[PDB]
Amino acid sequence: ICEECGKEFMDSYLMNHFDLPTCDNCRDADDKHKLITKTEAKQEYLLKDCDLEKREPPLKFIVKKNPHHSQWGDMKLYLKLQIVKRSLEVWGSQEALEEAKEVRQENREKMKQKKFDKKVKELRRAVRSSVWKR
Amino acid sequence: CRLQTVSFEVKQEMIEELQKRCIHLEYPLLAEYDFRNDSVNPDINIDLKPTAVLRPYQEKSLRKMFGNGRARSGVIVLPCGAGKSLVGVTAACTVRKRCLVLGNSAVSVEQWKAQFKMWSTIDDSQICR
DNA sequence: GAATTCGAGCTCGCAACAATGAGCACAT
DNA sequence: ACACTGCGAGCTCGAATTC
Ligand SMILES: [Zn+2]
Repeated sequence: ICEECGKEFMDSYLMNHFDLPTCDNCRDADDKHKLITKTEAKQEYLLKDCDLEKREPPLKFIVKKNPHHSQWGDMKLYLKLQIVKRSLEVWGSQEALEEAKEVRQENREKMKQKKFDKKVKELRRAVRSSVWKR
Repeated sequence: CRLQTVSFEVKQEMIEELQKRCIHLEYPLLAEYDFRNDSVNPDINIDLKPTAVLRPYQEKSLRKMFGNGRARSGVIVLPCGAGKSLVGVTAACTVRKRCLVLGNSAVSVEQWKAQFKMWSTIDDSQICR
């Protein structure tokens, strides 16, 4: 049972890892999807942990070896069409996503400059307190 | 605040102003829960264990709350080192409906769980925080 | 009526995560 | 084809007295 080509098949690379009825003949390696890791689904499409495992339907992942560790731990992989379908479900339209990213991408450079004034107001407080008194 | 036995449905959002005006014209509002027979709520298995013996000043405060076999919304002022929390668990053990405990701090909700496990015989799947 | 001081809570981002040892019970 | 549990940041209140 499929939906893209409608063929009857027992199992494929999909529908046992992501629950998607898609045959393994074409498989669309760079056509319909890619394999996006977990850390790219948090900083690009801006989803918290309450979006990948609590919003119905909860989507699952694939564990694999870490590329630059080889003895340490995991590397989770998600299906790319399942992420951008979830980002449209959590954040209204697609033209609300990047517009929310502009006010977020300025908050780190706001932290970059507000770190540099508390470093001024504290180091100048140590020398102004010695001259104000008498 | 709108929308023998004459009744009219009042609005939930301004139940505070209705209690202000009902005292303002000397026909006050009572909150006597008649909990022995309501037939809507699923009475849970909260039961006071026979280890929490309550002192005679706590037995006098609960006697004024559950007066005629019907619970009453009031304020009980006991000292903190005194049994201020055991009267709370015993009042939840007597109405035996869905309690809801509120505290001021996140440390205070870590204690009410530790008092409901000491004197009330509840599983860990029902004392949620 | 609009500030303060010091406290509280809830959201949420930030940065970087680890995993080292040794033996007798049950079938024809 | 990276990344778990902890933790100070804003934000908004509170009590009581201030400016
Ligand atoms: Zn297909």
